[PDB]
Amino acid sequence: SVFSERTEESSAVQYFQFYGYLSQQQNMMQDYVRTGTYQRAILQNHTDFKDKIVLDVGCGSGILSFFAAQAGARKIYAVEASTMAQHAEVLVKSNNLTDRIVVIPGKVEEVSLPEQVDIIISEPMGYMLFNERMLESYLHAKKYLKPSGNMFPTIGDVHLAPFTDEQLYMEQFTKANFWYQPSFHGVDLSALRGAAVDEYFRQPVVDTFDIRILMAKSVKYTVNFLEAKEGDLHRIEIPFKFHMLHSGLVHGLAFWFDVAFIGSIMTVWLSTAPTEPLTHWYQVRCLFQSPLFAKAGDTLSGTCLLIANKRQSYDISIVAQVDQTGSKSSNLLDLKNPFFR
Amino acid sequence: SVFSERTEESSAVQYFQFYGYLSQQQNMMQDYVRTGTYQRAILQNHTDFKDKIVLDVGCGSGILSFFAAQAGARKIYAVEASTMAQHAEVLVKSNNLTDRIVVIPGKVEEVSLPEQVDIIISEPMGYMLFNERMLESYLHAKKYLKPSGNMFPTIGDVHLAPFTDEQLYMEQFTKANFWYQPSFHGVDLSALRGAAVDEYFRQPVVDTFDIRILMAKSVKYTVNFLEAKEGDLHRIEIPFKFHMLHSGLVHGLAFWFDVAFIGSIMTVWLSTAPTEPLTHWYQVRCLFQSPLFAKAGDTLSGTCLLIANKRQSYDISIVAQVDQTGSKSSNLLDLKNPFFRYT
Amino acid sequence: RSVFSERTEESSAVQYFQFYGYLSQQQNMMQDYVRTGTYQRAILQNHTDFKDKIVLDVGCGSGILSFFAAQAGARKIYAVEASTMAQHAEVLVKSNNLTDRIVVIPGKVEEVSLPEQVDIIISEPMGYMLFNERMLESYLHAKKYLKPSGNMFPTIGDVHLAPFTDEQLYMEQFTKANFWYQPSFHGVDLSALRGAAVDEYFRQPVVDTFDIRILMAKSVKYTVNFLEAKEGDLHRIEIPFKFHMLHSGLVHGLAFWFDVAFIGSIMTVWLSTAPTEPLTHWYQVRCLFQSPLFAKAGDTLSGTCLLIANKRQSYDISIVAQVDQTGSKSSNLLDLKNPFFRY
Amino acid sequence: SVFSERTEESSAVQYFQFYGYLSQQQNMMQDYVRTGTYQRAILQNHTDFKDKIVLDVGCGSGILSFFAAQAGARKIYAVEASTMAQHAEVLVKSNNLTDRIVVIPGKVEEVSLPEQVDIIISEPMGYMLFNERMLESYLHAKKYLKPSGNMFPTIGDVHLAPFTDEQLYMEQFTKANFWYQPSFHGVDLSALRGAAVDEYFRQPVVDTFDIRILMAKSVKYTVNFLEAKEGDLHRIEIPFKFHMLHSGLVHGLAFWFDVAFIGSIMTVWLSTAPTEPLTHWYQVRCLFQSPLFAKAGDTLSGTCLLIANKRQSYDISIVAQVDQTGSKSSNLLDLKNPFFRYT
Ligand SMILES: Nc1ncnc2c1ncn2[C@@H]1O[C@H](CSCC[C@H](N)C(=O)O)[C@@H](O)[C@H]1O
Ligand SMILES: Nc1ncnc2c1ncn2[C@@H]1O[C@H](CSCC[C@H](N)C(=O)O)[C@@H](O)[C@H]1O
Ligand SMILES: Nc1ncnc2c1ncn2[C@@H]1O[C@H](CSCC[C@H](N)C(=O)O)[C@@H](O)[C@H]1O
Ligand SMILES: Nc1ncnc2c1ncn2[C@@H]1O[C@H](CSCC[C@H](N)C(=O)O)[C@@H](O)[C@H]1O
Repeated sequence: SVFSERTEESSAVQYFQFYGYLSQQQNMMQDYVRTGTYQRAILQNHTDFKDKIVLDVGCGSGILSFFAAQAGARKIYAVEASTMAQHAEVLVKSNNLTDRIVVIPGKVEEVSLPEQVDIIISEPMGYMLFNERMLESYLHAKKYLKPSGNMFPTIGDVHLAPFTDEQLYMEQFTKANFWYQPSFHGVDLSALRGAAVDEYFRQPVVDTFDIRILMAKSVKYTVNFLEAKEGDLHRIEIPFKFHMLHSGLVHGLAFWFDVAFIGSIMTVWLSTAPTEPLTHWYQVRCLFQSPLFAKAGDTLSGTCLLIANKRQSYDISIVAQVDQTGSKSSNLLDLKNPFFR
Repeated sequence: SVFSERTEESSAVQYFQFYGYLSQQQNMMQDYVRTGTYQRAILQNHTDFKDKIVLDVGCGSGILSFFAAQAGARKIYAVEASTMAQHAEVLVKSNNLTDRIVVIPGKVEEVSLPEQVDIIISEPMGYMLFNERMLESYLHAKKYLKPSGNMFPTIGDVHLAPFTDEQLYMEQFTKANFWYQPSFHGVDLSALRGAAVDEYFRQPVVDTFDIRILMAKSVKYTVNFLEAKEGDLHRIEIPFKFHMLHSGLVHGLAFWFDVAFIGSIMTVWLSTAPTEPLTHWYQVRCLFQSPLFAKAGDTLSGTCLLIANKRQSYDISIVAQVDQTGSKSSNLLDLKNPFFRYT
Repeated sequence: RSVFSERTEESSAVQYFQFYGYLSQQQNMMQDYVRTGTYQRAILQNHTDFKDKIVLDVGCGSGILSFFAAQAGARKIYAVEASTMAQHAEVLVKSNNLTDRIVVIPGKVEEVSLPEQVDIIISEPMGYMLFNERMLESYLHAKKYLKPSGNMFPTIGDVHLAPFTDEQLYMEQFTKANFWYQPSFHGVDLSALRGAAVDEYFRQPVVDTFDIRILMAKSVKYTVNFLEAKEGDLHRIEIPFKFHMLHSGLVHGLAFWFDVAFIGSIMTVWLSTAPTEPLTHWYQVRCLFQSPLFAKAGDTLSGTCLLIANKRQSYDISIVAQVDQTGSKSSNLLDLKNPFFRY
Repeated sequence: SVFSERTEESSAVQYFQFYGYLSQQQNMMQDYVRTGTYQRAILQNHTDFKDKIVLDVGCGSGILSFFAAQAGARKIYAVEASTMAQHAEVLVKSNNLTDRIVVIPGKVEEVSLPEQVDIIISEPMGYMLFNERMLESYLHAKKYLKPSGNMFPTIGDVHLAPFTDEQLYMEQFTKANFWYQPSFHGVDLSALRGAAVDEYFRQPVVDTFDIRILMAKSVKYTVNFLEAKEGDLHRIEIPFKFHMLHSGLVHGLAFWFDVAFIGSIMTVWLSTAPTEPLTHWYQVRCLFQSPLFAKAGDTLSGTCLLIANKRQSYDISIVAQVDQTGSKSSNLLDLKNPFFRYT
């Protein structure tokens, strides 16, 4: 199947075991911004659901399917590959919605649906939008979408911006500096200092921060889920040109994302921006091993290259240069292994 | 191999990926109690190493092998199955010990070692001593040990003691009761509350605690690594009879462990007890489904049965009863997926 | 031919005596009230050691100590000064009507001819970490003019050293060096010099003061007796130390200060630059390890601080320190002539 | 050599020791205005470098030579007399430019270059442009310049303007009046007050200031590096006639400088004016011993005479008079020892 061909079994085992825990489903459900904004997107656009056929990709507890049922959907196919599928069925029955929500256990790349659907709903967003590679499952599911059918969410915007944060940089460098020791219990570790810096700086930093650390207006990269093919997400090239608003050290790039539910009645946005209330996605920062100095008015140009890997994540390459000085940084990050700060 | 036969590949992949991180090796190395005590055990028993042949099972960074070298070992075979083996090789070279330390990449169950050794060293201990099932690799390695040989550590003691912790017990329900509401954004979640409770109780709790929650002297189960066969660790039956020192509600069993290095000069102990400075192993607590009331002077008797599984861990079966009242409780827990509660 | 020129590069000496030829630098020392007031107290409280005696003031600067000796009743004071300040001292002697008692002799004390032997030598020859500037050798050299029965003011000098923890200072210095880790400074890869940069920054002793709570063990004391010592004794100063750690943590280096004692006939007067005492223009001095050492309370930190005199009127400092229980060792080289004034 | 003949060894030793520190090179490199403007001048005039032969006089770290290489230079001879030369060589190798950059250790007055060059680059500017006398080394290097050749920078403009700053002027006496006391620890210091005043006024003041303290449009003195000979810088006579824009007391002259890189594509300016972002050169102020009252519309005429000395600096003589009143003041300053006032 498309899923198995792009995924190491070890990764998939761990992945679906994770989502098989009620505590993890609870953790997502209790993100009120997320869950509440999905409910608002679906109910405020009830006409996009009324008497329609719906596909919920990765239904987990079933919560989004219940929202579709509230909005008047005729039939909702709720596809879920983890053992959580059986718990969703328990809820469908206990909520007397067996006539409207049909749980389909399995991977959306592998199951058979009885009919085409009018609209697909999902919450496939990971850290930095793309982690977990579930957007590919979401896009894959369009094989079941009627022509002119809709996608909720409809588009995704990734935002990137340069930041200054000496404390974070030193925090990571300090951890790496353990391997600088020439006599740890009598052992010279220093030959590994380079490998250690590489490893620590390969970790994207997941937390939030004060917006005043951003040194330029963000650059936007948009994925249109109505138009995109899953293949489009195997190699994501994001060029950027920042006009520096402040002088200082650029320690790296900060990432966040918005998704929009573009319904018939209104467009509803779910944002993970640092200007907005915190979600369980927080924000993500990719550190440079060495910061770049820029003055206000300079331009910081480069590319963020995301290569999907078989562990359901991405290999991140960031290259950035201050155009006026040729000061350049290149970095490699492993999105699967973030530092939760 | 013996390893592959007892381990699901997925588990092994994740396991050795974990130890391939310098950050995880560092985490262990910076546990000063652990690393310092190993060093002390090896150096203070230098006559057990001087001019000897040594096997380091799962050498990681190589640190214990460097200690064996500090103690004068003639030759050290350092076996390591994760990619960390290449970093250990770098350190052996940079510390000018290529004549003394040989890194062997691979599983100790699978590699070829050329000769028998005088002593095996290893740090194979997991949570509750047995988690990760690496003690079996350690014992397996005795195929390379001379009959007169030694094991460092030489013995391992797992300690169990009953505890009272009302807040810990109540917490499970507080979390599970998320599901006990009729209209979460319009949805009745209550049908899943029992399943949520069950899930939380299946998780051993990793953190530390005030020793004043302990209600009796611990019961000790000793593995003698010189005498034990790896097969001895597939099923570990730990009967216990606690002589209650305090009256109250027993909410479960607390676990910790000690290991001893029994050398020619002295015995050195490494302890993860809650009476000792904290280590990266913390301690482990397993809840009963229902607390048991016990009076000071009562006896709390039963069994903790640890059944090895192919996820490099154990299923923990606990049965306990107050002998004087006949009140009984049990739990079955999954050690592979503990709840890390520590703050 | 002179002892001074034989041990001193001309460049260093020119700069050195130019520095002290400035009235502003003399003013700076004079306005150190602890220093100047304590010298005055030492001399006046021991006036019977000066009354009707012959005095040599080694490096008189403005003449201030010679004026104190005159206040204490000295019969004749030879005030030797090699910088152009000698001419300003002469002006003050005349304007204070002390021409019959204070005789300024311009030149280096190693090179001038004095008319008679003296009863007592006074000087302020102490530099940073006591020994910087190597003026203590000039002070000791001057003993060729001292009567067998003679005294030295100050009489002894105590150097104190203690381990300290200060993550912020360490990080502050490393941050400066990290400039040289850049792979693309305006397009230029600087990183090949990162090692040289770290060495250079960490070679700088840090002159400032600090909270005594950063100290992790009781100080070790090294005493120089100026009555007994010979010049040659200061070419190589070896200070062994063994610290009993009172606190657990990272040792980022050794902190240094010094006391001198004026051992007079009436009383002993102490001038201290300790961090427990009011600040002086000597502040205190800290020598960083390039890599900190972890120690727990009860551990011992042992090693040697070796000072090798150099021709730039200072010392090459080698500090080697080891945590005895673990063999964790740090070795560092500092250039005392060029400290980082952080205050 | 020309260098040794004009420089006291003592000065030269200290001077090249200073530039041998990576931290000092770093200090200059991190002056973004300076470094960035050099890079811009070189890169925006790439046709002056593309496939050309270049001489870098005093390359330090090598940074300007790397800029010349970025601009496409065929060959760059990078001359450096301090031990920094060894580090520059490390950078040339690590940046894979050994085929294009040749580091030549030594003084430019003493080394041999294998061929003539098309363009000379340097950053030889000191305080008030001329301090350090490195401009003479820059001009000396033209012995290697082709008749076709260019100089980057091409011209240097020193600007001078009268300023009012009552607080700066009064500060000198506040400091000097330390000596105006009859009993400093019993000593009458007053006889040295005049010498102290003289000493403070002999120091040019390095810092920055509000442009509103300037009382007239600056007068400019231009050195054309294409045309000037070394000898032209031994005696620099700068006549001035200021037309006062503001009425008030003139406390002295403020100095700054600009350099221009006059390339084939464009002229690029590097300015240290008080109207521009600050550089590590700040600005320099020389006080008059006595301020001069001038009315708006009055003229302040005189001369600033800079006499080179063998300490790689200048003796500054300033004489000024208000033409309408005949009120006159002067000062003699020592540029080698400025007072760094900036905070
Ligand atoms: N290819 C795939 N096919 C089916 N389910 C998948 C899948 N990839 C991920 N999933 C499931 O998708 C869910 C993502 S978490 C979102 C859960 C729920 N829709 C909510 O919004 O609360 C998980 O339960 C995961 O097991
Ligand atoms: N069967 C096996 N064969 C070889 N190495 C193994 C193994 N089981 C576990 N390991 C390795 O054993 C190590 C356990 S962690 C101990 C590391 C190091 N000896 C120290 O004391 O710091 C890990 O690096 C793990 O990869
Ligand atoms: N070898 C030497 N011979 C003579 N003077 C020397 C000397 N070495 C140092 N000096 C002088 O000693 C002085 C040290 S500073 C102390 C000055 C003064 N005695 C006071 O206590 O305030 C300086 O003026 C310095 O020039
Ligand atoms: N006569 C001379 N010959 C060679 N190098 C000299 C010199 N006079 C000064 N220098 C060197 O010139 C440098 C001046 S500082 C400028 C350094 C570098 N070009 C930069 O722009 O960053 C110092 O390193 C100093 O040692």
